[PDB]
Amino acid sequence: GFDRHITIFSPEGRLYQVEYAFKAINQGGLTSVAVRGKDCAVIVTQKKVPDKLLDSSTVTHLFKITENIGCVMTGMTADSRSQVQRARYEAANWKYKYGYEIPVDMLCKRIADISQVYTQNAEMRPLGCCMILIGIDEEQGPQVYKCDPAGYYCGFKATAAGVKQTESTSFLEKKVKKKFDWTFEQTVETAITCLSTVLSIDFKPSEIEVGVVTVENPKFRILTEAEIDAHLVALAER
Amino acid sequence: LVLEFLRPDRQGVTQQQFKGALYCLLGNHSGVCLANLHDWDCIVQTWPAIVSSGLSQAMSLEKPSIVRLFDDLAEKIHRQYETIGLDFTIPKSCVEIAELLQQSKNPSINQILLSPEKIKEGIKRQQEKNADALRNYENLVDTLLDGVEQRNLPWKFEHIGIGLLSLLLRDDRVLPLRAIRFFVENLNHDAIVVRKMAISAVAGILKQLKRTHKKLTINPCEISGCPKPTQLIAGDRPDNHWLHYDSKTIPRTKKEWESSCFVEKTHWGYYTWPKNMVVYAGVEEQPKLGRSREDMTEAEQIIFDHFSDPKFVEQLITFLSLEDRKGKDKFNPRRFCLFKGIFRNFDDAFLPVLKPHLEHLVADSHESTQRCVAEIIAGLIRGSKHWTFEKVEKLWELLCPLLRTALSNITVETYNDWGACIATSCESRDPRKLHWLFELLLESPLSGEGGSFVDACRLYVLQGGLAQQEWRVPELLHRLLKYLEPKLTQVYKNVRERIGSV
Amino acid sequence: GKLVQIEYALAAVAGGAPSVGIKAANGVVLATEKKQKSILYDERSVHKVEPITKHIGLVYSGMGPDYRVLVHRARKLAQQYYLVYQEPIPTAQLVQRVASVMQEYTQSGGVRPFGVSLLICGWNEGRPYLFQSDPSGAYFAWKATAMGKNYVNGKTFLEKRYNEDLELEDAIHTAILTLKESFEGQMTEDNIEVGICNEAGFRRLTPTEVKDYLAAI
Amino acid sequence: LFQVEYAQEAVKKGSTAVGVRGRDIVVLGVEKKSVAKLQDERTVRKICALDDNVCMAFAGLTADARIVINRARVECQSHRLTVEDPVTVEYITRYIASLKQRYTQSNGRRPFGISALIVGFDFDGTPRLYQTDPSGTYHAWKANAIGRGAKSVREFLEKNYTDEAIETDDLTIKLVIKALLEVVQSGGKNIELAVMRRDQSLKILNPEEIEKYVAEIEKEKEENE
Amino acid sequence: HAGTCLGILANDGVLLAAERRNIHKLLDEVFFSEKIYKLNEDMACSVAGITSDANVLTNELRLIAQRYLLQYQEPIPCEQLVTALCDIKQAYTQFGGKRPFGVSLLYIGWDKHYGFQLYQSDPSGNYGGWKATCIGNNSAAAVSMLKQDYKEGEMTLKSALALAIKVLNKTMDVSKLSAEKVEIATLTRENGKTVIRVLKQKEVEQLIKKHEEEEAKAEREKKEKEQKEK
Ligand SMILES: O=P(O)(O)O[C@H]1[C@@H](OP(=O)(O)O)[C@@H](OP(=O)(O)O)[C@@H](OP(=O)(O)O)[C@@H](OP(=O)(O)O)[C@H]1OP(=O)(O)O
Repeated sequence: GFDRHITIFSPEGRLYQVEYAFKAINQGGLTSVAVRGKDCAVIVTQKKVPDKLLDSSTVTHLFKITENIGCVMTGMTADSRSQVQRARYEAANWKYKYGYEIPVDMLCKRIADISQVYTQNAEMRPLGCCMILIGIDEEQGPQVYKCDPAGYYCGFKATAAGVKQTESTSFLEKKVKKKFDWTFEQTVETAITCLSTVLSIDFKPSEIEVGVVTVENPKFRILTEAEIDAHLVALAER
Repeated sequence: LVLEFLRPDRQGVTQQQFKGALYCLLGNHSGVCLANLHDWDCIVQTWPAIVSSGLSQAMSLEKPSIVRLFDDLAEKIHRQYETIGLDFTIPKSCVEIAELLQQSKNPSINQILLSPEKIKEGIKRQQEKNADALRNYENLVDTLLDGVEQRNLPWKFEHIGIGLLSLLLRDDRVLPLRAIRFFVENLNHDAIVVRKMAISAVAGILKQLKRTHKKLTINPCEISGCPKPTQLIAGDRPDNHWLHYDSKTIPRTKKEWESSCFVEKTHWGYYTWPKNMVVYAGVEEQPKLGRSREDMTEAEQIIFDHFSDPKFVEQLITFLSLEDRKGKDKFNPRRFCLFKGIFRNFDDAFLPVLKPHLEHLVADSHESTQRCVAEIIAGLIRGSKHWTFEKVEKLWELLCPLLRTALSNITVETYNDWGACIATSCESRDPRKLHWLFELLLESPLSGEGGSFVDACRLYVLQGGLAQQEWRVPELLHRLLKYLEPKLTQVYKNVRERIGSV
Repeated sequence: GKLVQIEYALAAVAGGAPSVGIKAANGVVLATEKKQKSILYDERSVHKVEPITKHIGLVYSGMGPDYRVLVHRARKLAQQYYLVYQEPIPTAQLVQRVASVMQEYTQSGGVRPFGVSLLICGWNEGRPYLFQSDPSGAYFAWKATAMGKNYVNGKTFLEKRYNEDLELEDAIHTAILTLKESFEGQMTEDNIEVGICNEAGFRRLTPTEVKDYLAAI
Repeated sequence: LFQVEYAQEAVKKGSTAVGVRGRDIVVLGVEKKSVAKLQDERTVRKICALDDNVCMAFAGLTADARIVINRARVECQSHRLTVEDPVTVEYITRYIASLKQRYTQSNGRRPFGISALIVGFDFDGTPRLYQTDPSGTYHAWKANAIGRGAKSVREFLEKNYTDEAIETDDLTIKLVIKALLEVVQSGGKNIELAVMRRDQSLKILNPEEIEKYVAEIEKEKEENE
Repeated sequence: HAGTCLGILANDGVLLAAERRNIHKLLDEVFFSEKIYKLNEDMACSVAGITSDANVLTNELRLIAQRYLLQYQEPIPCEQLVTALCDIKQAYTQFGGKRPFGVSLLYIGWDKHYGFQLYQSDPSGNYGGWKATCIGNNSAAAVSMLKQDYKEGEMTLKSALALAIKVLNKTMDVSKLSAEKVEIATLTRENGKTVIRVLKQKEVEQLIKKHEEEEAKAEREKKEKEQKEK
C-alpha cells in the first residue's frame, strides 16, 4: 500500500514513517538532558569518542544557533547538522527582517514548520533528529523548547531526548514535582545526576558535554572540562 | 415490546427509541431479523407495524438514516423471505416409521404407547393450527391493504407495503379478492415502481385463476402407422413424420384442425417416444371459452370488468407506451406473461377493446409504442394455444396486416424487440398451428423495399422463429435456402452477415 | 487513493483530542482539551485556540503541525481581504477560502490531505457564526459541534443541552460540560483551553477566567 | 494502440454520416437519432460550419468533437489573418488529423475519438471531401460514410456513384438521401442534410425541403418497379 | 444524488425548484439559500451537490458571465455559459492528470436568441436542453412523473408551479411537503428586464394548500364514484 514506505495516511490514521524517524533518534545511542532553572537553562549530553584517532574537539552535539541561543541535537549526525544550519539561517534572517533577536519559542516553531513539510510531502523523508533549544527570554526568563520529527514543538520545565528519554523523563518528573526553583549549581547537578542515573556511568569530565545560558550572562557558554569536573566532584562529595 | 416503539398512536416515543427499535427489527447481518420471522403470528404483527410507522410522529423521513433503515428492512425482508406453510399434514407412511422408532429397544426409555385419545388430540390441534395460519394470512393481506390506503401515509411506506403484499402471492390459494382488485386497479398507479409491481402480481394472479386443461394419452406408432423401431434411432424417423411441418399437412379447415394431433413442445419424438405421450384433450372436453361474465368467478369478474372498460385499457396502454430508460429498454418478459395470461384465461374477450389501440401503436414508429404492441402480439399468439379454430382464424386476420406493417416499419431502435416478439410467439408451439406467421415472414424477407438494414432485420426476425422450431420444420428451412441462394452474390454487408448467421 | 486518504485523514481527526463549539445569541464559545502528558510540559507555551483576526478564532481536533499550516494561511487570507476592502473579512468568506486550501492538498499528488478538522467562530454584522471544515474541504454551519474522540457521544449530549436562545455565559458552561463527559481525569484551568467570540471580538479566556467558570460548574 | 482502438469503437457507435462530392455542390447528410420525451433537439447538431467555405460532419464522442471543432474554427480564422485566403479543405483536414494525433498530454486518451467527414470548396472552386480518422490518417473521397452502417452505405455508394448521379444538384442531394435512407429508416424525420453549394454559404435544408426530396425518390422507385 | 432539483420550462417562464434537507438538528440554516444561486441578471443555477462543491462551480460560472460582459457589455447568452463550463469539466476528465467534476447542475435563463431555456450538465461535461428535467435524489421517479403530466407548448408558469409541487410531493422524502423544506425560483420577463424571484414562504405555502385541497377533491370524487358503482 506504500503507507509504511512514504508519509501518507494509514487505515488507522497514523503516519508510520514519522514513527520510524523517531526510532532513528534512538539509533545514535546517545541521550541529552535539558533542565530549566529559576535563573538559567542547562543542557547535558553524553559524548562518546569511539576511536583514539578521532579529534575530541570535532565531536559535539551542542551547537550555538545565535549568541544567546544554543541547541542539543539527538539523532543522525548529518541530519542534525542540516537542521542546525537551517536554524542559524532562520535566526539571522529574523534579526535582519525584524531588528530584534528571534525568541527561542519562535525559532522552535520555524524549525517545526519545516519539519511538517517533510511529513506532508512523499519525496522528502522526515529528518531523524530532535532539537532542544535553550535561551533566556527577556520577557519570560529562561526557556527550554524541544522540536520533533513530527513537527510538534513544546516548552518544557525539563526534557530529555535519546535512548534513555523515557527513563530520563521519569527521574526529572519526580524532582520537578517536589523541590523548588533551582540555583545554577542545582540545575547543572539535576541534569548530570539524571544522565548518570539512567546510564549508570559515573561520568568522568571527558564523557559529558555541558551547555548553559544564565539571566546574568544571556550568551550561550559551553563549560570547559575543568568546570564540568568541578560540578562532578561536588556531586561526588554529597 | 419492540413494536410498541414504532406504534403510530404511542406518544413520547422519541427519535432515538424509534431508530433503535428499527435496528432491532432489522436484526444483524447474520442472526434473527425479528421482522421476517417465519411464523405467521410474528409476521402479522411486524409487517403492518412497519407500514404504519409512517404516521408515528417520531419518524423523520427527512433524516437520511431513517430512509436507509426502511429501505434495508424492505430489502432484507425481500431477500430472506420464504413461503410459510399454510398446511402441515403428515402422511400415514411417515407415522408408521415413527411408531417403530418409538417401539425400539436399546437406548430406550420405558414409555406408554400413545393412547387413541391422545392421537386424536394431535390431529385436532394440527387442523386448528393450519386453520389459524390461514386466518392470519387473510388478516396480513387485509391489514397491509388498510395500511397502504391510509389517508396521510408517506409515499415510501405505501411502496414498502405494496412490496410486502406482493410477497404474499401464495400459489396454493388464489389471492383474497380485495387484493386482486387493488393490484388490477394499481396497474395504472401514477408511480412506475408501483405499476411494475402490479404487472408482476397480476400475471401471477392470472396463473392462480387459470383453469386446468385435460390431456389425452396417445400412441405415436398408431397415429404415424409406423412400427416404432426398438433400437434408439434418433433424428427424423417414420414414426416422427406427422410432427414435421408440411404445406399439405397444414389443416386449413375446421374439421382438419380438430383431427390434427398438435404435439406442441419441440423436444418430443426426436430421440425416443415417452412411455406415456399426451397430446391435449379434444376442444369439447377443454374448459369452455367465451364465458358471458355471469359464469366467471368473482376474482375473474374483477379482472374482466377492469380490462373490459375502455378507459382502463386506454390508460394502461398510455402507461405501457411511456419510455422508462432511453436505449436501455427491452422486451420485459413479465409484460408478456400478463398478456399471455389475459388472453389464455379470457379467450380474446378484450380483443375488441384492445383492437383500436393495437392499430395505432403499430402505425407509430416510436421505439416505445412499437415495444408495447410487440409484447401484446407475443402474448396474443401464445395465449391462442387453447383457442377454438374460429377464434384463432379471427386473431390471424387482424394480426397478419399489423405484423406486416410492423415488419415494414422495423428500425434500429425496435428491431431487437420485434425479434423477441417473434421468438417468444414461436417458442413451445406446434409449427403447423403457427403457419400464418411462418408464411408472413417468409414471403419476401429480402424484398429491398425497406432498403438494406431493414432487409437484415426482417431476415433476423425470421431466423429467430425458425430457430425456436427445431427439426419440426424440414420445409421452410429448405424454402429459405432456395430463396437465399440466388441473392447470395447480390447482398450488401449488413445483409451478408445476417445471411451467414441464418 | 485520494478518497481513501481523506477517510484515513478523518480517522486521525477522530483520534484527536476532543474540541467543542457552541453558538449562542450573543456569542460563540470554542472549547478544547489540552492535557499535557507530563508535569514537565509547560502549559502556557503552546495554545490550541488561536485568533485569526480580531473577530475570528479557530480550534481543531487532529494533528497540530497540520493545524499550524492552516492558521498561517487563514491569517494571511484575512489580511489580504482587509487590504483590498478595508473591512474585517466575513467569517463565511474566510471558511470558504480556508476550505479551498484543504481541497488543493487532497487533489494534488505526492501530498497527503491535512489530518485536522477546523472549528471556526466569527462575529460579523451583529450575528454569531460557527463553522466546521473537513480534511476533504467540505464546510458546514453548526449551532453546536463536537470533534475528536467521543465526538458522536458529545454531539448527542449537545442536542439535549442546546437551546435556541442561550446566553454566551450559559453556552460556556455547557461547552465545559461536554468536555467533562469525555475528560479522563480532573479538569483544571491549565487542562482546558476556552475561547469566546462576542461583539467585542475573539478572545482566549485567561486561565483565571476559566478557573471561575469551572468553579461555578 | 489500445486508445486508438477504443476511439474507433466510439466512432462505429456514432450516427451515420454520408457525404458526396458533386460538380457544383458538396452534400453532407447525417442521421438524427431520437433524444428523449422532454429533451430539446436544438442542442444536438452533428453538422458544423468550420468556416464559410468548409463544413464538417462528425461521428464519435460529442465532447471530443466540440474541442476539435472549436480548435479548427479558430485555425480557419488564423489562416485567413496570416495568408488572406480561405482555408483549403485539405489544410483544415490536416490540422484536425494532427490535433487527433496529439491531445496535448502524454497518454490521456491522445486520439480525440471522432471520425470526421470534411466537405467544402477550395478558393479555386474545386469541390473536396476528406475523411479524418482517430489514427490521424486523412484521405480524400468522391463519396464516403462514417458511423453505424458505414461499410454497407459505402458499397451502395460505390454502385450508385456515377457521372449521371452527380450531373445535377438535385440528383447529388438525392444520392446522399438514398444512401442515408438505407442505414436510417424513416422519411425526413430522422435525416439532417446540408448543401454547401458553390461560392454560397452552407445551407441546412428545412425538414419540409428534405421530405420533398424523399418523396421524389419514392416516386422514382415506384416508376422503376 | 445529494438533493432533488427540478426544472420546468413554461411559455411565460422557467422555474427551478430544489429540496432543502436538514441532515442534523444542530446544522444551521445559513446554507438555506441552497440552490437558485444567480449566475447573472438573466441566469440562475441549481447544483446537485454539497455546498462546498457548489461554491467552486458557481463562482467559476459567475466569472465566465462577467468576462463576457466586460468584452461585449451585453449579458452572456445562456447556451454559451453552459458550454464554457462543460469544456472545463471535459478537460479535467479528458486529461490524465485531473479528476472529473462530480456535480450535475441545472440552469434556467432567458436570452434574446432562444428565449427562456432550461439546461442540464452531467459530471461528464455533456449538456442537454430540456423542456423539464430532474437531478438529485429520486430523479428517476420525477422524470417519469414529468413525462406523464408535462404538456409541451401548453404549460403556463402557474401550471408549471402546480406540476412542480405535485412531482416534488411524490419524489422528495419530506413525508409532508412544507414551505420550509422546498425552495422555488421563477424566471420571467417583465417589461424589458428578466426578473428572477424566489417565491416567498407564504406564496409557496399557498401552492401546497391548493395542491392538498385539489388532492382531497380527487379523493372525494373517487369515493363517490365507488359508491355510485356499488
Ligand atoms: O403442464 P403445466 O405444468 O400446467 O404447464 C404447461 C407447460 O409447463 P411445463 O412444460 O413446465 O409443465 C408449458 O411450458 P412452460 O413455458 O410453462 O414451461 C406451458 O407454457 P407455454 O404456454 O409457454 O407453452 C403452459 O404453462 P402456462 O400456460 O401456465 O405458462 C402449460 O400449462 P397448461 O397445461 O395450463 O397449458
